Amino acid sequence: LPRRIIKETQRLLAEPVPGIKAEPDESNARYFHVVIAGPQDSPFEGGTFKLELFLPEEYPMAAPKVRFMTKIYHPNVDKLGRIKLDILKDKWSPALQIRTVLLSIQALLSAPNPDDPLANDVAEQWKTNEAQAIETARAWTRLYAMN
Amino acid sequence: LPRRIIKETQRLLAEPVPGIKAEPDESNARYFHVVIAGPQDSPFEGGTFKLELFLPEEYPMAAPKVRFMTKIYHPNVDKLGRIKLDILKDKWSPALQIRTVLLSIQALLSAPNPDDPLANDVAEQWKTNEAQAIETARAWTRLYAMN
Amino acid sequence: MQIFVKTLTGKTITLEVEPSDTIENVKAKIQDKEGIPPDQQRLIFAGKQLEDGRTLSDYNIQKESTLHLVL
Amino acid sequence: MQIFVKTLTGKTITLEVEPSDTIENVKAKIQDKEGIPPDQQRLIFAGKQLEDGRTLSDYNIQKESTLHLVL
Amino acid sequence: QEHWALMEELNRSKKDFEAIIQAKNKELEQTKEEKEKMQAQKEEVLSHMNDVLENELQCIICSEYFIEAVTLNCAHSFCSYCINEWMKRKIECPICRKDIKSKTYSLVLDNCINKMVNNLSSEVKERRIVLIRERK
Amino acid sequence: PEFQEHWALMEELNRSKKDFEAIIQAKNKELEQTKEEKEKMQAQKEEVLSHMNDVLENELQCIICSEYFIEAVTLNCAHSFCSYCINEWMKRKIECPICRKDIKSKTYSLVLDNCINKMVNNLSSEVKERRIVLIRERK
Ligand SMILES: [Zn+2]
Ligand SMILES: [Zn+2]
Ligand SMILES: [Zn+2]
Ligand SMILES: [Zn+2]
Repeated sequence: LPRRIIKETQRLLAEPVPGIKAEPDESNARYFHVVIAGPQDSPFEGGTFKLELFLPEEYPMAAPKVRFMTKIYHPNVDKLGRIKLDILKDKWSPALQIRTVLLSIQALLSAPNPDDPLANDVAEQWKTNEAQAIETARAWTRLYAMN
Repeated sequence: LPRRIIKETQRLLAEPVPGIKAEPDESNARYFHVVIAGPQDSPFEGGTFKLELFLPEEYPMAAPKVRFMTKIYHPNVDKLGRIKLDILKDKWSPALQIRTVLLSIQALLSAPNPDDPLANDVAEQWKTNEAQAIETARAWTRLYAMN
Repeated sequence: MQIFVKTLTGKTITLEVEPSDTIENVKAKIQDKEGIPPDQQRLIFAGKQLEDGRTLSDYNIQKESTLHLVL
Repeated sequence: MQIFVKTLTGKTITLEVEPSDTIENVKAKIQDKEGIPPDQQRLIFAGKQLEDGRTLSDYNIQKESTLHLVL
Repeated sequence: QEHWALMEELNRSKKDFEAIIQAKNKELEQTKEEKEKMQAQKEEVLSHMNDVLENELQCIICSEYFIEAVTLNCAHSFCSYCINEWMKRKIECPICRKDIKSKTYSLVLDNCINKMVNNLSSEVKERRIVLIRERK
Repeated sequence: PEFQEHWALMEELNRSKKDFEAIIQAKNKELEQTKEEKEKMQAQKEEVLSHMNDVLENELQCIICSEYFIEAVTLNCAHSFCSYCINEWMKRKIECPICRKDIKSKTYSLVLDNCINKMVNNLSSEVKERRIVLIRERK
């Protein structure tokens, strides 16, 4: 691997992000299995969410690929776990690094963006009935993210 | 003094140019008394030539001032010791430094430029009767530069 | 008083600040050190962003708190 | 063999050279270290400039001779 | 009586020898302390050296010490290779995202890196040579 | 009988003295080894000191002012200068002081400034304070 990938990979093992676990796949050195703790004071609090992260060939020129593997009720995460986050597409630059992405994803959980153009349909519920959406987020956390 | 002047002044004392002595004046820290040995295989060989060097206020934006104090027969040194050297006027840049000037002056002795536009009158003799001019240069070295 | 800012590259810088200083003011000091304009800085403390009109006192940021910088 | 070049600032660099190397060749190696193009370099040894087509052998420059660089 | 006197003299000599041994031990302890201080001084030096190495003269894109350092109009620097690859996709600084208006090679950065790296291990020097060749 | 007893005791004392002398010799050898180790350590650190004091002086100094670069600017020709120095130069000449190529661009360099601050930080407080004074003076 390029020095940077080696650098980040071992920084993850040595200096773990708070509330986030990130372990290398047993077969693919560019493939990581991530667990994000639901952020404090969020409707996801108490839950644990699986994510997978892949570093493409052209990384860091190309953005890392990230997807939720745990079902979650969130305006910026779709039914297949795909994440709507502009630093994963639009605002990606080689200086950002992996843990920036992971913290940003965690922050997305902490502060959802229902007003996003390419947002779910969950977004609409989040806009018009935020209280109900937050309870449903908590409901889905109970259902899918407690084991 | 500016750091650069301090830097060069002490470089002159610590790292002397071959065939060139350069000592600070006892009253003026920007004033230097220089002795240049006549270059090997030149008609000035064996002679020693006094020069004075002054670093103006605006140095290094402005060029150093240099003049011979020993009478010398040379196309690019006039009767008052003024030196015709383009890096002392035209091609002066703050990167050149003092010892570059001094070595260039020494090199001027080693290889005269009779074909210079603003050259003496000695130049004319140097152009038409180079052999005689070189003997006269040696004559003046005997007369003025051996003590 | 001093606070720490963890910059984009994960390095730490020290800022000289007062409790009365606004977030904009702190971002101005970050621009001077990192060259990132205030409108591109998002500062995070205790998992939440810090809004421009508010002060350090308002967010209970104190002596040697660490602020985190993202885009 | 190695030779020394005293650069514009009075610092010394070391060049890896051969007696057969031309002056142009030596100037190319100086450009790589100092970033001064060959046509702006005037190299001086024993009080005289070194002309571009000539070699180090032609100027009796040897092991650990020092060349002086001016503009 | 003479034998007893001789024995007493021998005992005194033994005591003197013991005192000398104690003094030697004290000197050895002092030497050890000095050695420890020297090690600490060298350790601090090593720390100062790993300072510029690891966070500093590194390109943010590749995390290697800059190879042919270039400086953009926005005052940020990158390897020539890394920024040239980046600019095949975006004409903006990877760090500050300002539009790139100029790209300038930096001799001072390159010479400083080359001179410092020349003092490090064979492993470090060789990696750099390989990376330059690969990029080439 | 107390005769041979006293003589025997004396012999034992002599043997003890010899053993003590041997121990002292061993201690001296150990001390010599320690001294050699200290010398080796000094050599290891001495080289670092030499590198440090040919590090921060020969490559980070502006040719115009002979100070470590203050607000480093890099020109199109790849040479660097203090911002203050090169601006004063450029009021008079538009050729690089070092290579004399016509100046076509300037850029500031955060990396050079940050590197220099880190290096200077390891120098004497005289050098550090001088740099502070120039920075404010040129400000
Ligand atoms: Zn790079
Ligand atoms: Zn930038
Ligand atoms: Zn300067
Ligand atoms: Zn230049």
